[PDB]
Amino acid sequence: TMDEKYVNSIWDLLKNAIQEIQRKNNSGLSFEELYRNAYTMVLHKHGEKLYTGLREVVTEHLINKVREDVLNSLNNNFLQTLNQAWNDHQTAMVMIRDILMYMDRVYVQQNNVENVYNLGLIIFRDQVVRYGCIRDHLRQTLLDMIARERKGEVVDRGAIRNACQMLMILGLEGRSVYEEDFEAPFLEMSAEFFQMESQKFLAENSASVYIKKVEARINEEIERVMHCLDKSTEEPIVKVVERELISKHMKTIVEMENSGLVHMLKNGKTEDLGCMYKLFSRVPNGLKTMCECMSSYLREQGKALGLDDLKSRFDRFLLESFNNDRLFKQTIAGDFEYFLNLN
Amino acid sequence: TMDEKYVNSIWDLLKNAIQEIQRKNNSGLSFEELYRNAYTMVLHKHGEKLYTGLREVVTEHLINKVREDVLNSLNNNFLQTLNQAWNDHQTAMVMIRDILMYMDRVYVQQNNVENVYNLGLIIFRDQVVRYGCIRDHLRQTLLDMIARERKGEVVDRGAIRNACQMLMILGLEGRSVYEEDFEAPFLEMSAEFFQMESQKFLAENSASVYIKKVEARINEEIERVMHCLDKSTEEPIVKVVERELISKHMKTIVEMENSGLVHMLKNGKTEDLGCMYKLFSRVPNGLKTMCECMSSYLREQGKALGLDDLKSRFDRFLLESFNNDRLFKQTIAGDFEYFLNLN
Amino acid sequence: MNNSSELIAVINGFRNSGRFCDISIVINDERINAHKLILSGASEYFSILFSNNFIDSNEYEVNLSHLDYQSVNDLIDYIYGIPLSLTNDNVKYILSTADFLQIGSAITECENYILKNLCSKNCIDFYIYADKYNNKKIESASFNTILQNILRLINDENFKYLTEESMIKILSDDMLNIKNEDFAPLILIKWLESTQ
Amino acid sequence: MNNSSELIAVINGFRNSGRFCDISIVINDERINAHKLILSGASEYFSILFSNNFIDSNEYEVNLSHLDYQSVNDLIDYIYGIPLSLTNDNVKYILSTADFLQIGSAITECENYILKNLCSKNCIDFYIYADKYNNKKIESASFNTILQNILRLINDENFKYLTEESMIKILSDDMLNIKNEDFAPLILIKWLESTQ
Repeated sequence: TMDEKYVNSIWDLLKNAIQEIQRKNNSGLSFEELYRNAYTMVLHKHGEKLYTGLREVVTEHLINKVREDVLNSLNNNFLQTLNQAWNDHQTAMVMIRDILMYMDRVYVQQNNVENVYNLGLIIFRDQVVRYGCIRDHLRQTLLDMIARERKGEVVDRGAIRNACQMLMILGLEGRSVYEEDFEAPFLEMSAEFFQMESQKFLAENSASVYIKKVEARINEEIERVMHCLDKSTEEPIVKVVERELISKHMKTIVEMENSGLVHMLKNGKTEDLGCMYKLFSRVPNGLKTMCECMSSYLREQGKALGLDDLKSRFDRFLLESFNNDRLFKQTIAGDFEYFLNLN
Repeated sequence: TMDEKYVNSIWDLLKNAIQEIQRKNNSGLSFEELYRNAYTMVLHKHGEKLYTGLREVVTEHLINKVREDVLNSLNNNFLQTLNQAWNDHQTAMVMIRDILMYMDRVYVQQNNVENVYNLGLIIFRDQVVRYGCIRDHLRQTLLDMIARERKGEVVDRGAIRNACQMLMILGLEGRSVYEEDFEAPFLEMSAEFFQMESQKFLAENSASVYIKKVEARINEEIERVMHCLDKSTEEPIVKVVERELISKHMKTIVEMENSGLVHMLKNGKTEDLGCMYKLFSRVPNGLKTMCECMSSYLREQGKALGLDDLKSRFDRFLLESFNNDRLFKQTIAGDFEYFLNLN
Repeated sequence: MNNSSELIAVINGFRNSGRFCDISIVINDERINAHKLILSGASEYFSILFSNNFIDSNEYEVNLSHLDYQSVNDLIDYIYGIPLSLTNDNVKYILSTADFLQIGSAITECENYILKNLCSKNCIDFYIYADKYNNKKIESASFNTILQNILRLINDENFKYLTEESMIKILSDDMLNIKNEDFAPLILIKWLESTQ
Repeated sequence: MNNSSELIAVINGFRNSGRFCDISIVINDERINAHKLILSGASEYFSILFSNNFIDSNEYEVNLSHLDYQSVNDLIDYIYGIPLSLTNDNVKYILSTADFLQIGSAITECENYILKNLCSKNCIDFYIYADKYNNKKIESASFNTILQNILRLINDENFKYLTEESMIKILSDDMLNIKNEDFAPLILIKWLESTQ
């Protein structure tokens, strides 16, 4: 067959051009001439040879050259070399889509296949970013930088920002790559840090100081997400901070001797008691624990007694510190109905 | 007053610029700077000084320079010098409207006065084109060229075309200048030519040859209008051709001995009789004269006679030559009712 | 179908990208990059500027420091596919710049907004504005709106800014909405008390 | 108000005048002067051409001699403020050129006109066209319109132009509008008589 040798020859012309774009030699390439060869290929029902061929050329470049350049930089400027490889791939794929535009508008549209841009993202994801050693090193580098910053060290936030935005784009208008490769081990590492930091604060600080320190960590983790990561990570990290520091120590915080809720009710620390209400409202069974400890103290004081002095004091705590919550209101009202039952 | 000496000084800057445009030295003029001076002048309610001043500068240029250049070319390339003066004025006024654009959009709009373009047309019309000696020479040059072309000479049609299109634009979206300066003496000169040419053809040609010669002159005068003049002159000239050659000789054409209508009815020249019908239908009382001469011949032939041979012949003339006209039909039918009355 | 709105969106996309940009507008220290053809189509100032008849015709930089930046920027956005977000505070400055640059599309949209939203609290400010920028259309309309709210405006904050010549023009003959035929000297007293 | 339609009319006015024209299209011996920015906005071919990434990016002349002149000229008029005067005879060539230059605004207007005016006398010609230009959208629609008018088209003038492979595809299975279940060999006879 003439065309079996002719179409293989017209492809070699386009194959050489794509390879020239990969070498950044696009400067001396003719768009007009190269577009006609791709235009004639699609019209003569030979788009299969062009599409399958494109995949094989891009795969060749990302395995033999791009993957090796990243693997030979694992110890010196890893994130910088990987980001440069990512930017070079994006610049190449745009100009590859530029010359093969007729295939990107006619062939991929009616045959229902991935476009030049999406095809490039899949090969760069599977052969470079998600490749064994690179995938592990990217995870270990990003997690160490966050762990160092939490200790009080200065890290390249921009390098973390670029690596996270790269993982988001490689998910093909999704967060599947960013979640699996970065978010999941990040929340697992963070939970281990927040639990160890919780144990420190419960032994070297007061209950009032603890609540303010948790709020400081909530606002610190929001800043890290907004400046270094994707803003979709804001809710999952805050929930980890809330679980490890509040939820796992709810009864402990309120039962702190000469510092907890009972101590705050005695001394009448209005603004300080309000801080506990603002933090415990974030977690489930938080305000329930505050009510149970309050009812335990209120019932004992009313038992000891006259009663109009207690109701006036607890109404002041309800409106100012507990923001007139219906759960706290029925707890106070329920305890005063119990004192009338006694006599 | 400071502004009585300040506004007179800011005008001198704009006055010098307008004079530079008139000398074709616009190349080294700054639009940005000149626009601000005109902008500040209109905003500070001093648009009167700018508008009255503009009229005086344009008037100075068209009287002292432009008028004198045309008057010094009356014998050598008059139409070429006048057309160049017209093109130079149009090019200057556009660039004058360009720098004084704020006056042309704000001052003339709310004060309800003529714009820069229309103001220039009025001064060029009154001081150059309609000026005594130039106005007479333009009329004498254009009329001579048409009179020469009618004799069989070759004239510059483009020069006539440019001069006529100039007179049309100077009428300010009207034909008042073109009508008074050119059309009126043109129709007066043409009528004198067509009447003398009519006298020639009536003595050296046949009635049939005359009708075809008038049609040739109608089509010749339409060509002259379409190629050298304004197409609004098509109807007025055709009416002059029709009046001088047909209307003034209606009875003469039909009463021509051994050539007229009577001769055509005898010989049965069907297509030749149809040519007379097509020409006489243009003028009022034309087909009426044809009917009166036909009825005069038809009534005498029916009087001499049998009658079925005359009705068959006249029905053939009615449908083929007279295009089944209702006036000709009632004339034939009316004459045959007269023959039945005789006996 | 009409694809004029689709085409201008791609041109505005090229403008932000920096594609085909052959002109820059400088206002003190701020820079706006645009296309010579686009600015000439809507604004007749740029059309006469880039006409190849002057020294300023063949240039890459245009200095318009005497005009408001936010006004010029929004007017260029109006020339492109972005609609003008008209508000009572900025319309005063957008009309002045549109009048200088002579953009017909923007001068009408601004005038129509001013005439529509000509309230008692606005008319007092729009009259002094039109008296400075020689806008006889708004000058007559703001004058009529002042005359119909005269007794409400004598106590207003902006009453002190009205000139002596403007006060004579208001009281001059008729059309001033005053139920009593003796309010005219009392209006003069309130002006002499506000201006001192 | 939207002044997008007013702006494009002034740009088209500049195009005819020769103002701001920085590009020329050459088709054999004919020349069309336009603006680089305007052509790049509607047609993605010119957008990729004038992208400053190739040797052909910085040029004043573009040679498109392999395309129909009247088709290219009307498509540029469509990019500007002139609506496309679509007719059954020119739509065949306007779609082909619009597909090459990849103008979305014109490819839709042409396809919609073809699908709307797909008559029995037209479908026979539009199938062979879509089979050459790989347009599966019109190829399926013209095939369905041929199958529903099969017995009317066997006597038609354009029936001889239908290929052997196309005849097999038509008779292949079902959907062919034939009341009698024995018309299929008679259709084959009429094709062998028309093509000889």
